[PDB]
Amino acid sequence: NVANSANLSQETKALLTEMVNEEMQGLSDVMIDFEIPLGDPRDQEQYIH
Amino acid sequence: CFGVTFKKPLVAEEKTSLEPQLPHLQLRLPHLVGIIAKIKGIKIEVTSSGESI
Ligand SMILES: *[C@@H]1O[C@H](CO)[C@@H](O[C@@H]2O[C@H](CO)[C@@H](O)[C@H](O)[C@H]2NC(C)=O)[C@H](O)[C@H]1NC(C)=O
Repeated sequence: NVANSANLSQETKALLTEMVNEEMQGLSDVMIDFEIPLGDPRDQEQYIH
Repeated sequence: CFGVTFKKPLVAEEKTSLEPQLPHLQLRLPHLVGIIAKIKGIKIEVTSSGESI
């Protein structure tokens, strides 16, 4: 979306993806990636799924 | 010892050095001074017509 809004020319696109990747990796290096509880602990069908 | 387990102390690196990565623009106009130098020495030669005749 950012590339289309601007007028990147197939060489500044690689300069943008690099920055996005490094920033997102820096953010992802300190997050544990768990799941949010939403239902009931007793139920077996959700856990099986 | 007893129920508790003991672990060795960890050694620590004394210093760190920061060398961040930098984007490479790869511009082409720079380091083209030779072309300008070639432009400087055009050296057009013109011989007078009528002095010989
Ligand atoms: C600073 O200049 C050096 C030398 O021109 C650049 O190093 C080159 O980088 C390209 C692209 O990765 C390589 O293919 C060459 O082999 C490198 N040459 C040498 C001698 O290392 C360097 O990229 C430049 N720095 C920036 C930020 O553009």
